[PDB]
Amino acid sequence: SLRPAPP
Amino acid sequence: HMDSTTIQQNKDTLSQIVVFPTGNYDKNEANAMVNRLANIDGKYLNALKQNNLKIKLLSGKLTDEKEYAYLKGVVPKGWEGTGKTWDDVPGLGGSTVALRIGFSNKGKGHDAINLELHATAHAIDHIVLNDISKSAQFKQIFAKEGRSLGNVNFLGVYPEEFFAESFAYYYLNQDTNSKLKSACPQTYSFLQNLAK
Repeated sequence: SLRPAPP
Repeated sequence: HMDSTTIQQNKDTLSQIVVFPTGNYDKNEANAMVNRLANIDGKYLNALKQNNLKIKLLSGKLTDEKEYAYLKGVVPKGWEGTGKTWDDVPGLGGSTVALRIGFSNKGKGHDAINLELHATAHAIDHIVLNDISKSAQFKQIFAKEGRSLGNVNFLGVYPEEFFAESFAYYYLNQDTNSKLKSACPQTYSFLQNLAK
């Protein structure tokens, strides 16, 4: 699982 | 309930899972990020340690790290329309956590209320809670309350992001905790029961 910070 | 002794224990746990850069960097800000993470319930932090999660605090871009070089120039999921790529992303969470030191606050390349708490919430969701944000129960809450914390066309669209942001509100400070309790009462009660 890979999730960036919110734009 | 947590008290100052629990927080000190949490700082010790975090010192065993956080990886700091070498050389020159904002060392006090990196330590301040750890102290904000120490407000998370110790049960979650203990489980992250048991699962051998590392929290990498970085003095440069995420894609300057060898293990994230493969993401150079790649548009992250949910970042379509930003004009940006992973090179520009200040933090990531999930199976690993990597965070740019100094970019904690909203507007520093991201719109989380706090970078490290949002990213660590994702890691807890995925690693500790088996993707509970995708459960039927949380999705039902998300459908009603997911647009009550601003950024409604992002937080209101992805249940995992509303979970991570709600978690950050719950643990960042007393004002964000109270704001969540008023704005998203079912989410607040959900998070409170999770930490029992």
